[PDB]
Amino acid sequence: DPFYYDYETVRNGGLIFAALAFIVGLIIILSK
Amino acid sequence: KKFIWNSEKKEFLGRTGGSWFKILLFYVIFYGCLAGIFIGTIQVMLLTISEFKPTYQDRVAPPGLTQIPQSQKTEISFRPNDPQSYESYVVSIVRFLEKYKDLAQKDDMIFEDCGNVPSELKERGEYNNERGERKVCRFRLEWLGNCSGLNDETYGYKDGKPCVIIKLNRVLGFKPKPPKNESLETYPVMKYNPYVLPVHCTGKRDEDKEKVGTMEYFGLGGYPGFPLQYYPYYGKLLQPKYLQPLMAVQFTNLTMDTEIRIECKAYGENIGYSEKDRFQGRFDVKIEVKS
Amino acid sequence: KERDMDELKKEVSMDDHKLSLDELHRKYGTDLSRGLTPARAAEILARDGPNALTPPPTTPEWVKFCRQLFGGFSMLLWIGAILCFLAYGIQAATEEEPQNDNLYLGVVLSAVVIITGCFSYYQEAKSSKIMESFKNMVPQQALVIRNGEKMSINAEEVVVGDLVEVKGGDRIPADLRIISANGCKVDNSSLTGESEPQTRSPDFTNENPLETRNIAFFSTNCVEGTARGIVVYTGDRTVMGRIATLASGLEGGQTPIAAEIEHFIHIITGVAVFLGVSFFILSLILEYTWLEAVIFLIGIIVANVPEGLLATVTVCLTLTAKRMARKNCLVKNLEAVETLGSTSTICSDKTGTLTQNRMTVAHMWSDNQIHEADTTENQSGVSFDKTSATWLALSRIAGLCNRAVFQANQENLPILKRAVAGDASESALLKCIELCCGSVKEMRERYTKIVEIPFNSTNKYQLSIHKNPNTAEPRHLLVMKGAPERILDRCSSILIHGKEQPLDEELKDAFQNAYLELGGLGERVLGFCHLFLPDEQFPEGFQFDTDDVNFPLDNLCFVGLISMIDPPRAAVPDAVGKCRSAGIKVIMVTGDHPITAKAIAKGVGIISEGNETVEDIAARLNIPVSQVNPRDAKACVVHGSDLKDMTSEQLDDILKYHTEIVFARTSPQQKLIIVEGCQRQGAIVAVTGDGVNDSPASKKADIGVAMGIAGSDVSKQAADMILLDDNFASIVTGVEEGRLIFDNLKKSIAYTLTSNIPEITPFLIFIIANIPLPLGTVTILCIDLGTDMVPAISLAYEQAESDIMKRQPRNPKTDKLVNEQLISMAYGQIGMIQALGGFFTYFVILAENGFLPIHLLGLRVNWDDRWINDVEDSYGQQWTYEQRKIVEFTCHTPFFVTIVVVQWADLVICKTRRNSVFQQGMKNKILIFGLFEETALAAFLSYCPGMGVALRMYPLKPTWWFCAFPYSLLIFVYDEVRKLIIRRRPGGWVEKETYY
Ligand SMILES: C[C@@H]1O[C@@H](O[C@H]2C[C@@H](O)[C@]3(CO)[C@H]4[C@H](O)C[C@]5(C)[C@@H](C6=CC(=O)OC6)CC[C@]5(O)[C@@H]4CC[C@]3(O)C2)[C@H](O)[C@H](OC(=O)c2c3ccccc3cc3ccccc23)[C@H]1O
Ligand SMILES: *[C@@H]1O[C@H](CO)[C@@H](O[C@@H]2O[C@H](CO)[C@@H](O)[C@H](O)[C@H]2NC(C)=O)[C@H](O)[C@H]1NC(C)=O
Ligand SMILES: *[C@@H]1O[C@H](CO)[C@@H](O[C@@H]2O[C@H](CO)[C@@H](O)[C@H](O)[C@H]2NC(C)=O)[C@H](O)[C@H]1NC(C)=O
Ligand SMILES: CC(C)CCC[C@@H](C)[C@H]1CC[C@H]2[C@@H]3CC=C4C[C@@H](O)CC[C@]4(C)[C@H]3CC[C@]12C
Ligand SMILES: CC(C)CCC[C@@H](C)[C@H]1CC[C@H]2[C@@H]3CC=C4C[C@@H](O)CC[C@]4(C)[C@H]3CC[C@]12C
Ligand SMILES: CC(C)CCC[C@@H](C)[C@H]1CC[C@H]2[C@@H]3CC=C4C[C@@H](O)CC[C@]4(C)[C@H]3CC[C@]12C
Ligand SMILES: *[C@@H]1O[C@H](CO)[C@@H](O)[C@H](O)[C@H]1NC(C)=O
Ligand SMILES: [Mg+2]
Ligand SMILES: [Mg+2]
Ligand code: NA
Repeated sequence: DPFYYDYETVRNGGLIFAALAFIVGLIIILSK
Repeated sequence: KKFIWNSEKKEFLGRTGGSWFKILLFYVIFYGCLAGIFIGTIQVMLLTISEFKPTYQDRVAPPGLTQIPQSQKTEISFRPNDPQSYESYVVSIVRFLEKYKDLAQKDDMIFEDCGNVPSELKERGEYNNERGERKVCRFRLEWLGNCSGLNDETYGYKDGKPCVIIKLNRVLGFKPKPPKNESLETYPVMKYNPYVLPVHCTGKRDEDKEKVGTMEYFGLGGYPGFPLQYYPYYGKLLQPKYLQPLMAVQFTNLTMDTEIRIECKAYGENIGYSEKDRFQGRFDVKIEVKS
Repeated sequence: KERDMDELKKEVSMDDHKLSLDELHRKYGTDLSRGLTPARAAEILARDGPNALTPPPTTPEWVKFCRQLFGGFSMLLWIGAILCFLAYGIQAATEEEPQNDNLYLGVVLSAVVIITGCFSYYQEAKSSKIMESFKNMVPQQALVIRNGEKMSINAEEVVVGDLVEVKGGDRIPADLRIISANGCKVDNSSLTGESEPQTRSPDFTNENPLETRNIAFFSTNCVEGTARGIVVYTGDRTVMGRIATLASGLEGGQTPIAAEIEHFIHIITGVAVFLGVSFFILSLILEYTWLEAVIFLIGIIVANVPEGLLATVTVCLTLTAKRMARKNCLVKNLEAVETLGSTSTICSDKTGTLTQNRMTVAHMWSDNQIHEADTTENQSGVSFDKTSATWLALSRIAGLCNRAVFQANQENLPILKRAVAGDASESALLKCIELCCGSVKEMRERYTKIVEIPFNSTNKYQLSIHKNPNTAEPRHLLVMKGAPERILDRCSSILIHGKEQPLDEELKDAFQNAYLELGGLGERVLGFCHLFLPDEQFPEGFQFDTDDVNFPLDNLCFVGLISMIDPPRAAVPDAVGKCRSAGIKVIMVTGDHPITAKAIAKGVGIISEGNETVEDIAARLNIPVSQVNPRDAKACVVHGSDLKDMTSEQLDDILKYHTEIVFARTSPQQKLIIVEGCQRQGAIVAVTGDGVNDSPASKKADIGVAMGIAGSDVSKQAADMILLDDNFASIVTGVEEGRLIFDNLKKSIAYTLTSNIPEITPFLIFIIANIPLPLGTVTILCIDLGTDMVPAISLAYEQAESDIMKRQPRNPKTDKLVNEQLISMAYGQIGMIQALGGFFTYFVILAENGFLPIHLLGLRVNWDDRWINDVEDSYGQQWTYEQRKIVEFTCHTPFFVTIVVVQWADLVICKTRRNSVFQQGMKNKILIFGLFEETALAAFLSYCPGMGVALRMYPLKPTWWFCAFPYSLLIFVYDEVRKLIIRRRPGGWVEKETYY
């Protein structure tokens, strides 16, 4: 039915994006 | 010392005249471009959606269950004697049913006589515009017995024992699916399980369920629900002057001068519920016929 | 009535020093050789107060914490919190089921002020904490003669009118009136700024108590000799006591950064209340009642307050202050970190600040040639030629014939900073020989001294004879030093490259011009000579008892002159040049003698070489000084004696027509008058000093700079910045950072002020167009205090776009921190684009879910209704209350995301004010992390489980993330072409209208 949206997959992708962008930024401010 | 208003060397409100014109001309050109850009993008946005279907329909998954007396707090408090006490109710009922009169549904080019018995769904092709303006099945006020409009008794439904009809939230392409014959304890209901969406009212606790004595339902042919012959909806553009099914509920044996809570829960497979939205699927009302 | 008390302290002191010994003992009632009975001492001790200044006014910690909770920015946030609770009380008592939005906002504003107060207070408290670790007040007992006996008592137990004796090294307890001296020299450097040790004689010499020699002063140190004296002034009534009490009771003023913050709030609230009022009237003109319109007025005014700009500005200031503390340049006040950059006139001190305040061997004479010795504080300069025989002879004359030796612990300390016992001149000579000629220990004991002759009261000469350890000649080595006029009369032979020559005037006059060269340079010169005593007329057994003529006074062999002076610190001249390069007027203010002050001025850069004083022109033309026009003289020396007879207009003209000024022989009170004269012009003033005379000058100055070790405690407390390393170049670092953080604050402020337009426009058109609310309150909190915090903090890390030490100091009446150009950019152009992008994402969300944008007009009437659960969209669908509210909140979340997306471009363009991003470059790692964290946080707030429940922020369909991209790219391209026309066209349109 068109009255359903896979919100769990989009939500999961958004949380993975939020985790990766933050750990990448931490690597950015840790130039070693 | 605050006369920076003007000077003999030209300044108004802070700057000169030639400066006011330069800044104003810039702001007019700047904001003009901003307006043209917002309009162009909003136009592309208009080109990404169609006219016969909303691009997303998941936010209206469980249809609602509304009523005719749109009370300020879903409460029906009036006096069985004072005609002005229940004027706010009757006014909204008459205006709601003003489009269901036999004179309103008179054109045969846009109306179709469904039938005196609830039947299967009526699918009028696809949702495109290849076909003309679809037909809308008629629904006369006579179907709601003892709660009809201005036919023989403009009773106002309030001389004791009020009437409260329920309506299913009109959703495009929504196909109601009543529960299976394997009904999981659904409160005395007729055996017309296949071609009508059941709706059953009740109290809310051990107190409300006792105060509410007897309830009488009215619908198409005498069934407490919505007939499947009126679905699905094909949008306002393709089906203007569409009449969704109606179903009345009368509370005969009520305890006067007592506010009691009623929950009219619509049952079905395609009918969801929500603990946060008391209107999705179910419906609440606080009736109090204080004499 | 404290006004009169401060006025009687701005006046230079008076005295009764000019009195006969009998009149003094009669006025005070004191025995000249026995002092007084201990009874009288205790009777006065318990009569007027112990000999010690009243402690400073203690500042409780709750007072300064309450101070940090106030100010100007925190006050605007306070009035905002008040308006928030006012709106919540109104909404509560007048309507049904009131919302907690306004309450949430009021508690947020209160939390903002509390947090800013806690960290700003922790920083200022940390500065004062590390400052208390520098008070190493060691008690010093004075030698007092009472009842005819010598006793050493605490300095506080000393009273008025009692005999006091001081020894070379001891500190002058109170203000004494010398009665008997024995070649006594005191050190008036910390008080009157007199560099060389001024001697103290019992005879009255000058009408000024400071210049005369019959007065010893509080906090001064008796360098050499011993003396006696009657205590005239005690406790706070002393000279340095009146100076310190004046310092504490002076006004601090209003810093430049603070005045900029105040004018900033003036514009913030100006447009805030203009919007709130014009929209209050607009809402009443539409339909909304006074009850609703009042809430609209409060909402629009409160919404226009940068809630997070307080923490960002605080962190900005703290970051630059961190860099200051890294270079040992501690600031006591936080905003004091900015004042150095805005300065345009630096009033400096000579002794201890411009100079090292220490006698050092400046130049030497040998082979009729001047040899400049290294006089740097850390020995990092040119070394003279030390391979000639003239040097090998002169160095022994100095290392042997000198009453100077190192002390006990003088081992691990360097050759210069170590303590030397004896005369200051002999100390400079001992250090120079110990530094450029190996060691003086084994060099002094190598020549066993037989008979010596110390310095004489008349014809001051110091001679001594020593045995000769050379393996070729057993003749006795006689050496003598003294003033060149005393040695020229007792010399006939002259040393050159190892051999001798007669006193021919061809080279003797060449010696005279060298003497006047080193002397006219403000230095003190001495002459050194030696002679080989014939072992045939004075054998190795003969003893030359110091009675008769055993040594030939004349016919000696002159080797060379040795001058000496207090040299300036290492990076002092270069730093002065850098300040002049930045357009800062350098004005010397010292109480030292003008003959030395002018030389140090020319030596450091205050007086440019070539510029002439009003007296120099009269000397070059051999005409009276009253003839030359002062307009033909760029520089000028102003004596303190003449300064006493000056008016306000005269001092104004001195500063207006003379570009290089040097105030000499000026009292501390006159120093304060000079600082005030500089402030009358309207320019930012910075006073750099060390002694107590710099306390009333460092206090009244817009910013005071004290030396961390070579400075006095009073001027160190009355100052606003401390140099813990005494590296005067830190002043240059300060003036650079003060301009740097100023421009960066401009960038960060324009950033926080840009997001205000898309934060308020949703509510504005919500009132006008009657559309559903596009942006929520908690989402606004997630933008102002959530995401944007890291980008705004990173904007402090931006570097210089051009050379800031090249541009002139900012005009305070012209270059405002937030001028009308920044408002035209943030509120006018960039914020406008961001608001349109937010509305675009808004209409996209509603049109895709069934509510066409044209249909959204007049919809909020029934949309906000909590019971109309059949709200028709554009397709005829019926929406319940919670369903459409879910759409509205999941419409607030992407509006917030849209804000972050447009803030990407706004941050990149705000990073550069004039340069292009291609030129400057994304080298700011804190900014890169700012964008990564900003985006990751914005995504987390939307997709974390339970956010549509707690913060009412629902997850977003991925296409929403791209609804804001074109607006961001547009912002970036527009600002880039802006900075490009600013570069190519520096004339006026793009520069005077948008460049902020
Ligand atoms: C025009 C009003 O619109 C609505 O409310 C607006 C205004 C305000 O009430 C808001 C919160 O409370 C305001 C807030 O003030 C300002 C904000 C914090 C401001 C910001 C400042 C800032 O710094 O960042 C953002 C921008 C907007 C804001 O974020 C909020 C947003 C939510 C609001 O709710 C919006 C209501 O529909 C109101 O009606 C009723 O409330 C209402 C009745 C009122 C009177 C008598 C009987 C009633 C019976 C009702 C029965 C059932 C339901 C409602 C009843 C209308 O009068
Ligand atoms: C509608 O109302 C009428 C009254 O106007 C009801 O008619 C009564 O019905 C009962 C049986 O239930 C009879 O005993 C009465 O004699 C009837 N009275 C009249 C005046 O006709 C009728 O039952 C109601 N309809 C429904 C479905 O409840
Ligand atoms: C309608 O409700 C009334 C109650 O209001 C019912 O009648 C009551 O029955 C109880 C016993 O159970 C008696 O004690 C009361 O005196 C009765 N009251 C009246 C007014 O009769 C009645 O049975 C209900 N009728 C229907 C058809 O449900
Ligand atoms: C201009 C360029 C360099 C910015 C680079 C960052 C862009 C490409 C990133 C920033 C935020 C990102 C979005 C973050 C969140 C979501 C939800 C997720 O479940 C699907 C991906 C999606 C839809 C991403 C698409 C790509 C995106 C827009
Ligand atoms: C309507 C809008 C999108 C127009 C977009 C035009 C932009 C994207 C174009 C116009 C001119 C282009 C620039 C031309 C010059 C430079 C300098 C070079 O060393 C790097 C490329 C760089 C930085 C280009 C980047 C892209 C650029 C800025
Ligand atoms: C000359 C060139 C650079 C002009 C570029 C115009 C482009 C960037 C504009 C024109 C129409 C715009 C689109 C209009 C419709 C949609 C669908 C929506 O769900 C997300 C936004 C999105 C995807 C917009 C993104 C930006 C867009 C593609
Ligand atoms: C449901 O079951 C009942 C008997 O249990 C039967 O009479 C009725 O016809 C059934 N209906 C359907 C639709 O199967
Ligand atoms: Mg000094
Ligand atoms: Mg804000
Ligand atoms: Na100050």
